[PDB]
Order: sequence, then structure tokens, then C-alpha cells
Amino acid sequence: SILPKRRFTEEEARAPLPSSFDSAEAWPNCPTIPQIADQSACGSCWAVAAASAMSDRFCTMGGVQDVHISAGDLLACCSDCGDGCNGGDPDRAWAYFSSTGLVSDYCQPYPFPHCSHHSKSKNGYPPCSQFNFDTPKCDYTCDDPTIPVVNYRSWTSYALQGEDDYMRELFFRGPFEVAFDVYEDFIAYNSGVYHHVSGQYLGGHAVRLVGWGTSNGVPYWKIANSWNTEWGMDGYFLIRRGSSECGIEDGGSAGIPL
Ligand SMILES: *[C@@H](C(=O)N[C@H](C(=O)N1CCC[C@H]1C(=O)O)[C@@H](C)CC)[C@H](O)C(=O)NCCC
Ligand SMILES: [Mg+2]
Repeated sequence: SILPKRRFTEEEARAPLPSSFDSAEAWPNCPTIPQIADQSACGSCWAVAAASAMSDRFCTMGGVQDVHISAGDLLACCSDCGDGCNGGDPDRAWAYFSSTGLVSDYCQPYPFPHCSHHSKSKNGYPPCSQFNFDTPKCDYTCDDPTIPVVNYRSWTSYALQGEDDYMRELFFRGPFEVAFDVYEDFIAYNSGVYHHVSGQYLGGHAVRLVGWGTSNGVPYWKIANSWNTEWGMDGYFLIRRGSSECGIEDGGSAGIPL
């Protein structure tokens, strides 16, 4: 990783982590945590999962209860993180938050509308397959220019790897970004603990880790996807935990809001 690897203190290391955990239950006064994102018809998962977690950490660590960090700013402005709507790099996203900073979604609201991701929408959202969205130009003022820019930064960023690092980081500091290999069987997930069994490789996908538990003897992670609440289990999926299912334990990205 381009990031330094997380080191836990002796006290953090010996915490006896519970058999289940849910970020929204751990920090009930942090309203961003249960909010599910919609990346729209743009391959910006890397920036949306990052911004969502950054928002959550503003509340779990940074003393700010309800600031939504702008995924739009990240995806348009961190040209070196990757290629905007054509995908990008979670670790570089967190580094940018530390080196450069991000405005809120009040300053720069997400530029792309709700759409239905691999299903028919009860809300009446058009299918994402109908939209042709390029990366927007980076803007350095608010969309409404009478709103003053407030640039938010982290003071440090770091990488996590493996089941214990993930559980322990989540327990102490709250949601963070992870990535995994998407196969076609993931797309129609609705319930259960996901495990890859069929379907072709479709690409890498970055998502926000929020909890863990065990369901009928099967350990899992609880993950917030970015495909709105109509996908999966109210916008979430559970996925197997412990043997890096689809690579999901191979690398997490995090940091600490100032
Ligand atoms: C991650 C990403 O955005 N992935 C895509 C995605 O979720 N999309 C594309 C169109 C809307 C939405 C959808 O499928 O409903 C897609 C390739 C998943 C099948 C992005 O590609 C990226 O940055 N990946 C690298 C992460 C390390
Ligand atoms: Mg001690």
C-alpha cells in the first residue's frame, strides 16, 4: 500500500471484541452511518464509499455530528486517484482527504440522480443503464457560489488488512472503505451471507464496512453498498468473513478527520 499500515496500541490490541457489532448501534448519535448512498450511473464506488465513511468518522472521531463529505469533489478533483467515473483507488482517496481536503455535499452536492442498479425500482427510478455520465469538471467553489467553501481534512491515513485489523479498527473508529472482486452472482444478492459460487468477473468494487456478526454459524461482514436502499437488504449486503471472500479482507483504507 501507498499508505502506512495501521498499528494498534497495546490496549486496542487486547480489547475482547464482541461476537457481533453494528456501527449505527455503537454510535447512535451519528446520523450519517445508516444513510445509504447512490453512486448513480458512474463508476465512482471508490469515491462514494470513501466519502460516506469520512462523513461517519467526522462524527465517530472528529466532533462533527452531521457533515456529508462530497464524493463529487473527490471524484472530479482527485484526478490522480484514478479516472473518475471510470474507477479509482481507495487508498489514494484517503490520502487526498489528508493532503488536500474535501468540501461537504452542501457545498458540492452529488451531481448524478438516483437510478436503479440491476433491478426494477419501486420508487420509479430510471435504470442506470439509460444514463451516459462522464466525470464532471473539478470546481473549487460551491455549486451555489454564495455558500462559503469549508474544506475538511484528515490528519492521517492508513491501511488495514485481515479480519482482526478490520474488526478492531471498526470497533474503535467506525466505518471504513474496503474493496472486493465482483462476480455476476453478487448483482442479484437479496438476503443471506454472500459467497461467490457462479458468474463471471465484472470488476473491482469499493464499499463501506459497517459491522460484523454470525448468522447460523457463518461469520459475516455487514457492508453498505452504494446502489441505493432498493438493492440488497435495504442497501446492505452480508458477506462471508475470515478467509477473504472475493479478496475483501486484502486491504482496507481509513483515516482520522481533524
Ligand atoms: C467501482 C464501481 O463503481 N463499480 C461499478 C458500479 O458499481 N457501477 C457501475 C455503474 C453503476 C454501478 C452499478 O453497477 O450499478 C461496477 C463495475 C460494479 C459491477 C469502480 O469500478 C472502482 O473504482 N473499482 C476499483 C475499486 C478498488
Ligand atoms: Mg493495556
